[PDB]
Amino acid sequence: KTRKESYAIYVYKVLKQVHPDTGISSKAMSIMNSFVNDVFERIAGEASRLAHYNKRSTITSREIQTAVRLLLPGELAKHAVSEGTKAVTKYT
Amino acid sequence: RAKAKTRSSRAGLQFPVGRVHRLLRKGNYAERVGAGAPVYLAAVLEYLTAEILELAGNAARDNKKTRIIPRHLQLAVRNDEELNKLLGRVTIAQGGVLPNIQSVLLP
Amino acid sequence: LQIPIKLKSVLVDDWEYVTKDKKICRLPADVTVEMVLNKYEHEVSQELESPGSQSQLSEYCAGLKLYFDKCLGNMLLYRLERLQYDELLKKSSKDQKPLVPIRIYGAIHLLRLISVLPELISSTTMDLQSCQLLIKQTEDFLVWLLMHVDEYFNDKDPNRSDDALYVNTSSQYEGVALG
Amino acid sequence: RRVAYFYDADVGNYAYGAGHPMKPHRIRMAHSLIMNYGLYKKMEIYRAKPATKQEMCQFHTDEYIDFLSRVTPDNLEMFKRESVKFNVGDDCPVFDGLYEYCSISGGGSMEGAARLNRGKCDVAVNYAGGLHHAKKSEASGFCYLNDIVLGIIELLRYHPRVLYIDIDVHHGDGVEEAFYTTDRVMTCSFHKYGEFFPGTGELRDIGVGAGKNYAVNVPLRDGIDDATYRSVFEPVIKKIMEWYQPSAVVLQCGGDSLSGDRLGCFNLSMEGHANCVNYVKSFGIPMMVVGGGGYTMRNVARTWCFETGLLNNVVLDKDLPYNEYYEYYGPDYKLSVRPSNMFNVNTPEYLDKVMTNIFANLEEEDSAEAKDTKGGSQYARDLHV
Amino acid sequence: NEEVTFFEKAKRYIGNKHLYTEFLKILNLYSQDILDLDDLVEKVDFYLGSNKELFTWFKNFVGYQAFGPSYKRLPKSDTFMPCSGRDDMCWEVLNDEWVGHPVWASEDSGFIAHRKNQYEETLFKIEEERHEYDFYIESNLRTIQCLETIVNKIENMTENEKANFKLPPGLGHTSMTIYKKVIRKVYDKERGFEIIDALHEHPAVTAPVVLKRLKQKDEEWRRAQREWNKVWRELEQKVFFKSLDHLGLTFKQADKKLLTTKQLISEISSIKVDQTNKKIHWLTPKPKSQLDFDFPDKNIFYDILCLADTFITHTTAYSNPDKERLKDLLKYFISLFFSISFEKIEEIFNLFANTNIYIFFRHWTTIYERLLEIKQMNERVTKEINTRSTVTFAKDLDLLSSQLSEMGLDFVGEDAYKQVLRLSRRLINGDLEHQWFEESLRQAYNNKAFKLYTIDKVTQSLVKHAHTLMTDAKTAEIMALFVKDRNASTTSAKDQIIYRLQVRSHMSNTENMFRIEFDKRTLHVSIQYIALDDLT
Amino acid sequence: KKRPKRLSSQNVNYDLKRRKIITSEGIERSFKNEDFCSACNQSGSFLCCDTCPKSFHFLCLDPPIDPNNLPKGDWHCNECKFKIFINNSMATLKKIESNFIKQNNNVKIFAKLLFNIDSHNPKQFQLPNYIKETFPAVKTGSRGQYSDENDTDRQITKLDSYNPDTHIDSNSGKFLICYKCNQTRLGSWSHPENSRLIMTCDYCQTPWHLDCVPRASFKNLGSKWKCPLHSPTKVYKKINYKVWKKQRLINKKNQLYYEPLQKIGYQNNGNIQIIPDFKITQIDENSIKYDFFDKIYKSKMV
Amino acid sequence: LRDNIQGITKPAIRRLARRGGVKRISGLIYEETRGVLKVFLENVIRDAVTYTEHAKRKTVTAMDVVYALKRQGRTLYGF
Repeated sequence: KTRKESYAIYVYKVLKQVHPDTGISSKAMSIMNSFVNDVFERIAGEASRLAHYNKRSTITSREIQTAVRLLLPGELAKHAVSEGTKAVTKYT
Repeated sequence: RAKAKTRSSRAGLQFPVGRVHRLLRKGNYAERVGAGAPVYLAAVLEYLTAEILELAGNAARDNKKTRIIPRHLQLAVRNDEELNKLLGRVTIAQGGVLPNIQSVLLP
Repeated sequence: LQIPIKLKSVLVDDWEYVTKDKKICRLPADVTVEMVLNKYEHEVSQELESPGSQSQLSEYCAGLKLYFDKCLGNMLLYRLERLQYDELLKKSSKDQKPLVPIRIYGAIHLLRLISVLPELISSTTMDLQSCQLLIKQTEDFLVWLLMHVDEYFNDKDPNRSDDALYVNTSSQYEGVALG
Repeated sequence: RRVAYFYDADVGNYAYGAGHPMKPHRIRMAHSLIMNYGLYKKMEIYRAKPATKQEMCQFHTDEYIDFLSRVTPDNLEMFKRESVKFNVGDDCPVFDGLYEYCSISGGGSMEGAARLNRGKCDVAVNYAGGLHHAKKSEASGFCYLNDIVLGIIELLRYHPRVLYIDIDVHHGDGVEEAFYTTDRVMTCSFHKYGEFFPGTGELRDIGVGAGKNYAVNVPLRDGIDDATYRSVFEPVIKKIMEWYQPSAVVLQCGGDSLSGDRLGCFNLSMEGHANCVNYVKSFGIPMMVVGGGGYTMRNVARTWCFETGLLNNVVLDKDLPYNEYYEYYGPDYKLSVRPSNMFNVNTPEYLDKVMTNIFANLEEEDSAEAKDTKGGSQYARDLHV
Repeated sequence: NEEVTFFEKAKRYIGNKHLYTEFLKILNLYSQDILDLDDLVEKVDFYLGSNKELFTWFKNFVGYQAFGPSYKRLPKSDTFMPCSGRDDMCWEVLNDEWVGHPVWASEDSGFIAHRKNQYEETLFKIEEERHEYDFYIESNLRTIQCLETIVNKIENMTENEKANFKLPPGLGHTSMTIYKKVIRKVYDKERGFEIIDALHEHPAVTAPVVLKRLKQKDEEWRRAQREWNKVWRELEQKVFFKSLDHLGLTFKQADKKLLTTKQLISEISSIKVDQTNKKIHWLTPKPKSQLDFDFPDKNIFYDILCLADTFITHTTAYSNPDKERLKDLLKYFISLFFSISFEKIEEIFNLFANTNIYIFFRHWTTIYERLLEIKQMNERVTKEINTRSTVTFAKDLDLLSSQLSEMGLDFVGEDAYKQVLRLSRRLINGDLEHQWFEESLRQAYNNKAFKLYTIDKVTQSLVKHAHTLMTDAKTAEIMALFVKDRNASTTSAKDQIIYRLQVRSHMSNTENMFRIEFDKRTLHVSIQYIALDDLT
Repeated sequence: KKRPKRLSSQNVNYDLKRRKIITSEGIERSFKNEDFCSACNQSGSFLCCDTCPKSFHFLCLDPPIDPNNLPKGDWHCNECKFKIFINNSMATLKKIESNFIKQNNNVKIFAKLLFNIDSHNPKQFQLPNYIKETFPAVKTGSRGQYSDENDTDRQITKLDSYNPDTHIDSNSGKFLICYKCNQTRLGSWSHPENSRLIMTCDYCQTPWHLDCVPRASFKNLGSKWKCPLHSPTKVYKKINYKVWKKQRLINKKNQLYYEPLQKIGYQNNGNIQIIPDFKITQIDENSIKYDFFDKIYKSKMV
Repeated sequence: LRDNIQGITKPAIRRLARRGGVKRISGLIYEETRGVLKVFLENVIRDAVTYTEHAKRKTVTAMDVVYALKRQGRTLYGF
């Protein structure tokens, strides 16, 4: 009935970009949606407390970069922020 | 106006910048939200999604499965050391645990 | 350091020649450290005061020569670029003559040397008061290089004339270099 | 006309590498399709000469030959410096017999060039060579020694002008790069411009200096049939034979251009490959023919047998004679295979543009080596089993 | 004559803003006096090459009325690379200055090998297996004859020369690598050097045992090569023609996605907007359009129906009267569209309609042109199936006895068209397997007829495009309107406009209207995707 | 056919493998029953050290030694040999380079800048952070080359299938129109030979056909293809010469600068921008008409 | 400065275990304790470095350490 926000088509086109011949079942796709929502909530909370620490009312890409360096350990964060870097390099 | 073009295509991204911006604004995380923050968040989420789905496909390739099932996602999450460290307090439904046997148990 | 935008463009073009176009500068370089250090020796004495910074500029040039002699194989000289450093010793090991890079290397290597000095001064206990005039002298070098961009640094190509201080690298030197 | 074949007994007794695409099996079994049919009535067989160190060295450097004449797989560790700078690393595997195979191939090439130079034989065909992807000091495109350029400088003693036609194998460039500033040598290649391992060149390469407008290059796309190959081969060859006053042809047959190969997809059958030499044999200019590659030895042996039958100005029958390698080919047992189902991508508007701008831009050690031992003992007459 | 209107004319011609900035940059680059005549003419030929009137208008002011990215020059310092045996004219014709590299054209991108699927992969694997085994056995027999040559010459007369027969390496031949190679092949990693050293320094003693360790190995290799060739030929009997197919193997997945209506409407709209532009203010768009279809013969209008009924009697999804009503309506379009009353089944008139009948007619001409292509090579195939037969040298181990297509699937003894139609009908009835049909079609032909690999699929779509042709209200209504207006004689610009305005105002604007112009002159049919001059 | 064990050569060797049974029985009687380079960022011939796990290439060494003869002692590192040679040595209990300054003759501007290069590892030129961030268009590559017009792991088309793609736009669906020819020429499914290949641009999305410009390959797997409608990297003139090697893109603190000059008779060696040394002024269309009027007035003297 | 993992004293580890109620201490306990202390310290120091580099600061305050401990769920009072 009412419209519901979901990450269906975006995760599916990412999957088709990285694996053109591999699908996903409903349960695993719900797991991936909840994973995306939980990582979104964690990064948003980390950026919110970072902005509240510095008396900053503005959350920019630097807050997201700091949150990804904080929560995600190892080199897995680094490539991620590198992706974010070229994202900014494609946006500007 | 002009031709409507999404911010994901301008930034070379598949995840929605506008939806992430909407959830950031309505999620009361901050009073003001920058323009590059949804782009950076969408890029990070897209990279994590692509890495996890690629690991799941690699774990399901030798299992003769062309579809991602929760067991494949659990295997991909717990097999990677950094994914295990990041998702340390994360429970995956219908995934079980890794099939590892200790050396003392084997005769 | 206040590197000029034209000089930054020259350095980025040098990187793109070394990496993408994959070419190697001439071993018998037309320009070297003599026509800049001797230019400083006979040039700054005609518009500035005779005492003061003349002797300090001369000892700065001597220190630059001594640094360039022992820094060529350490802080400079890309992976492709080091190949010409090898056989120069092989000629030197049979001709009974020591090799120096003072007379044989161009001003682009001086640019490289004055661009890698900020990332090594912080390693040791660098005295700021004794070196403030050294950053002043380097910024004098940048503004002087900003003055002279036409008769010293050429933008030509070796495809039609061999006077561009940069020649191409064949697959022989690619094979013996990028191994 | 008079034609001659050059063949050595131990010319297919090598091993290029285990599982590597290009093989030395192609040549020797091709000779098994020569005597078994009965083609030896016009075959002047000359054995390949075991060339020495400095005899062939007029093109490649001294250190290159000194490397390949003193390298074995047993002592590859102490020669690892020259293995990575001579392009004999992972691109070209190291096997025993490199120097001897290169020497006999160069001797056969020099013998064919000298026999063309005297004029005793009208056509000098030789499939023992065919290695031309290499350069002056490197070994690229799975080829170690350039076996055409020494033929060029051998016919340059008598013939002032030569015509080099390169049928597509692996986008050859050694003959083009060896003579670019000289108007005495004319080079051309019908090929595929793609992401190949040795692939260099461009359509805009027309020549510089005195060799300007004499180094043309005709690029094609991935997949061309026989009719379009004829339509692109006829006008440029007719124009260059009109405007050069030719004297010799050093055309090289394409081994990797047949239907079915490990790398490269080109749709030429026996008729399409045969028309390239038919058009240049209609002129009557004397010619020396260089062999080719071929990732499948059966198809390249079949087209080499068809080519050898065609140089006798006869049409060989559509059946293969029995031999010791009779079971190599397909179940059809026909010389003329069917073309593969490659989509015709070459639109003739681009071909017409290429014709148009091509018309626009075009308007020591007993040298001259013709000494080798006589053959005749390499009898390929077995019995049916 | 003036030049002030050329700039706004070019601005209207280019259209895009950023391309206009790029053209402005190029023209300024010319204006600042460094660009020669060749650069400006070769850039105008790409910027303004679509029109020649404005080009020649530009040429009256200024104009005429080396190497590519590779092959870069090397200096004259590394040429002194001392090559022994260089003649007087060797330096004249050979230059080391201009060299080319594959990495120069690749521009730091690596090298990618064009590999095929697993069929060609295993074909190349067994091909190199054949190469290695054949090279091994031929080197073995060459060493048999070589070692048998050098025993009778020293075994015949005396024995003092047997003990002292010191020889240079080469064994008295021009060969210099083969015998040590096969000693390394047939012996251990460390043994072969001292076996070949003994051989070299002391023959006529180790020669009989090195022949003994090479004769029975040769005969075992020959027997295993014979059985390997047997299983190899059994492999080629299936994989010889499968390796020659690269688009027919993917034609099963392709025909499921390029047979939809969206691809066809995009296809026709491509030439529709190709005809739409560059035809305003200087020309009148003709009512006749491109993408015409030619019908040379009329026997192809019936034989496909011999499959079609064979489909719907085989299909159990449809009900009882659905088959007969489908046959009735299809005979109706046979009767009125082609103006043919009745013919034996073989074993300017314009119409306005919509998308579903359009794509049905598109697959109709697709199957028609497939069969036209089939009958185009029918004469040459019926010529050289007769020359195609087993040879007299293949009766040793009963070759061509793998039961692939010998059950009557071959084209021998009958016409190729009738036999392939019977084979497709056997596919329809389920008596014949799909892969057996694929192997039979790739064996009986020269792999040129790749379109017929999914024929049952497309005729399924055909009956679907008939089953929905008389299902919904709108298409049935326009079909009844066309039948009521069909008198087999229609005059242009007399009563077609009334029918056009009657059928345009009934459907909505979402479904576009297309038209078919058919005339009896060589059965010419033209299809136009008309979108304008219909609502006015 | 499905059993390759007995059907192959199982008694002697294998399909291609060499079983031990040739070495076991050989009828012999003549024996009468008894790492990674951090300063290279590449892969190749590595050489390690006995004191540190780091490794360097054989070519990047400060003593040029040929690779066919390795140095003895497993090549103790530069750091260890120079800490046992000059750094940790006699006259302890003080900073080592303090006495360096008293050992210098006629040099005073380099107080401690000559002792560090004496006892540091070999290192190729790596770009400084401020220089590489000075030009945002200049970025590092896979192993660290220059990458501007070029172009995850962290430890195909043969028939008419791709030509239907890249014709309908993914965003709007409007047909991209070629420049030199006014027809996009998608072709027919009934006749595949009417289908024509079209290209796209990675910079301004300019459509281009394969027939208008000579192309045969796809430059999309390591190098971005540039359409022949932009400003070239370098020009070539023939009448010692000037090639106009662009001017590069400066972006830090908007250092490109934006001010209108008179824009005519200025001679700024190119370096223009369009709005409806290192000095760039804006260009509008009016100055374009002005300086073309000047150019065709001065070109035709008669 | 380059080798300072020996700065953690072995009787200091003994005192830390005595605060934890440990009666008997083996000789291999000290090295593992130094290793786990080193990895925990470098994790918290990396988090504090990221916290103080988001704020364009070159000195790490106590609030950065408190927030870094709160990020890992080990919040410490008093600062």
